[PDB]
Amino acid sequence: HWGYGKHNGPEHWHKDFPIAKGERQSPVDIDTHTAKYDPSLKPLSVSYDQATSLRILNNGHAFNVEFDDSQDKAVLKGGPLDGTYRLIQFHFHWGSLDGQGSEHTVDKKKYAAELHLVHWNTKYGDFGKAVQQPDGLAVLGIFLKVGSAKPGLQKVVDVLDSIKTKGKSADFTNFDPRGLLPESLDYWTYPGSLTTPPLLECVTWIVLKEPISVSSEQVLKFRKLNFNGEGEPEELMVDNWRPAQPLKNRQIKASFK
Ligand SMILES: O=C(O)Cc1cccc([N+](=O)[O-])c1
Ligand code: NI
Ligand code: NI
Repeated sequence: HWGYGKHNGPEHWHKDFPIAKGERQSPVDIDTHTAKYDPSLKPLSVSYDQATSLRILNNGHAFNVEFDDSQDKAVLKGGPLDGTYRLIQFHFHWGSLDGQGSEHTVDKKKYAAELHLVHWNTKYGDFGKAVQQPDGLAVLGIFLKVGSAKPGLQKVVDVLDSIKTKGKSADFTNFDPRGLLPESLDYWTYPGSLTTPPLLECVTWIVLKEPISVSSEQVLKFRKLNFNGEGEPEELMVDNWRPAQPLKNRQIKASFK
């Protein structure tokens, strides 16, 4: 019974999942001065025109916006990737305060939140099989800073009161994830892992350099969510970020100079 507390948080996970101390764990600090610009990198193709959102779920550690991944409707290709990656869900990680919440850091800077768009490699046929492979997933990571409102986020924010507690879901159709992307697709990339148990080392991370801006009011609404189930004592869903892990023998590549 893992979580983010003193007694069951990141620092304990290794007892259940020894891979926590592995060679390609995420997140990491992105040292912008040491990331090397890579000309091998093919351009990033995000093709979200046909995306079909289905549902939003409070899974007890975050909320997930789920997509129909039964066809190539919302796909990521190019960049560091070989082949086609289908969108399955997005989620966020966030803090109790505006000064923390992101998982990746940039020259040690923590953002207020981080958006993760999770995609699986179609050559493996389904998500469950893909997470067993070193190239199974591609996660597009976007930092959130507090400032102006993000209009394309509001639809997510307003349904959160209907999924307050663990296990609640709501229909969430017709949501366009393009409205959560910054202007530029410049990125850093490196090989890593999921950042919750089971911590599988199956992710090619693609972290965008340009943050999106959300309002204070928008982030506040994330912090009203609950880790607990209905009828259990209230524990606010905040600080659901794993801290930076050792880079070990990895290189972070930049798509830009
Ligand atoms: O890395 C995370 O935010 C945790 C996580 C946990 C389980 C599945 C996930 N996913 O990528 O569908 C992500
Ligand atoms: Ni458990
Ligand atoms: Ni994540």
